Amino acid sequence: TASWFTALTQHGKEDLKFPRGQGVPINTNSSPDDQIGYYRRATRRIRGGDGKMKDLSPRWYFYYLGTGPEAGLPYGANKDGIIWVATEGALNTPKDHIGTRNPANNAAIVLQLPQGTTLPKGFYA
Amino acid sequence: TASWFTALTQHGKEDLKFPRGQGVPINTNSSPDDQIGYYRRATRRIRGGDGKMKDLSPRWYFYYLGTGPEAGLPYGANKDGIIWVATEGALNTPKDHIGTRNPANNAAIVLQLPQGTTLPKGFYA
Amino acid sequence: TASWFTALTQHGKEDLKFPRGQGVPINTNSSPDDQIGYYRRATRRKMKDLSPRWYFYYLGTGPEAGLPYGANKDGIIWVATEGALNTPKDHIGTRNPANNAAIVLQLPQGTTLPKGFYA
Amino acid sequence: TASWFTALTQHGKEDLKFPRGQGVPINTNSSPDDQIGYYRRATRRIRGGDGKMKDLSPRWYFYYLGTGPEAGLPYGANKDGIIWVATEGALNTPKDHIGTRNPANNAAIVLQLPQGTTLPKGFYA
Ligand SMILES: [Zn+2]
Ligand SMILES: [Zn+2]
Ligand SMILES: [Zn+2]
Ligand SMILES: [Zn+2]
Repeated sequence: TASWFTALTQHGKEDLKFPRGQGVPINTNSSPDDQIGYYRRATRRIRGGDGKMKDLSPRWYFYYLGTGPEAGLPYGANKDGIIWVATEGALNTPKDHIGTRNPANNAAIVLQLPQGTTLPKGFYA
Repeated sequence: TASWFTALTQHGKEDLKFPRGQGVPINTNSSPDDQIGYYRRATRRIRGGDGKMKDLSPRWYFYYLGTGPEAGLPYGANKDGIIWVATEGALNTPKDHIGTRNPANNAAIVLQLPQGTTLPKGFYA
Repeated sequence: TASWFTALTQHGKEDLKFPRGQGVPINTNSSPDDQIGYYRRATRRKMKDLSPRWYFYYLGTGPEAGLPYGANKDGIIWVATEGALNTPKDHIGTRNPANNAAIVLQLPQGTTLPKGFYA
Repeated sequence: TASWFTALTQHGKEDLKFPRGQGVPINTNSSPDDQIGYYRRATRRIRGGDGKMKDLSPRWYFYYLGTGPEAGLPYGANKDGIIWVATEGALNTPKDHIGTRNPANNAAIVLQLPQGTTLPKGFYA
């Protein structure tokens, strides 16, 4: 139960957003029907080298529709820390056949977006 | 016992098939002699969104000749859920020196095929 | 919790130093605002006096998290890229060796290094 | 305690060898003086799922002169499973300052040789 992909890191103050049709990570081993899901914000509060509590940049992880922590949400569900992406031609059906990644069995895929798609403002990898 | 590579997912009703000479996954850590093996079908059943049991898209896993669940099958042996692939120059000898992957020690390699490889409808790489 | 980057090794007698605008390690997971910090000298030891290693920390992180940019102190040198903000980089912090590997320290093509430094 | 670099895998029958001046892995964070060491053969015998013993391909790991399992050997020491490499200008002095890698702290560097250099016969990565 992990994302198939590495995270997008939020350095800026804006939540992640993509224009309609953009933001689905490249996965050559998946069908055009599969190209739909959400990014989920994950936050960390950690102790620094000075021994004080610190807020790390929020990280956003991609999950295919009907997988991951919000497997039960339908496409477009309005919820804080959840944003939706879909490529033209994707089917609005759960991607049970893809599921989530077992870190014991598989490494994360480095998240890459199609040439032309730019990371939204304040996002780095 | 695991495949060195991630699966090819069967999205359509066509079984995995390659023309003679095609379908061996790219692996820079292998000789021309080594480019031969089989794909093995794995199917799984889960409870769907309706709460009814359903068959997920079959997955096909590549094993080098003389390794994996069918290590004892000779090249070309007719068995359901087994298909054979070999690159030009590959030797019909067991690939003991490559063996199979231990998930505890190694992550799967992302299965890649040469650009232009013929795949049945509903297969992507 | 360690440096995000591998060390610059001092092979010569010259301490690490960079002209203003140079010396911040390349990190694609950082904004132009973030391109500021210090290198800290670490030295190790029949009896051994091994080449000093200099480790990069973002401003307001690591062993000298409490020092302001430009503080004059032995074994600490300061670097900043054009456009960097003089604010602590708490959001980046330091690396947990248990969770993350060090990034190989790389400098932009053309960066000036003292004699006995290589990157 | 590990090699700084990933292994070269011996698929062929020949031991590793490089022409004089070649075979030192690229390491931009080291001096011209540092460009000298040995590769050391490591072998693995494992029992397969068929209950048969399998000799996995020998792996050759690079260590800087005066580091690693043969830290005590001088440059050119004649010993089975040890082969020597040095770049023009390297100094015949122990590289104590480099030492070996702690896998807990650092990932292996992918072993790279200068563009154009081919791996010796029977070696793959
Ligand atoms: Zn930042
Ligand atoms: Zn799919
Ligand atoms: Zn081989
Ligand atoms: Zn050195």
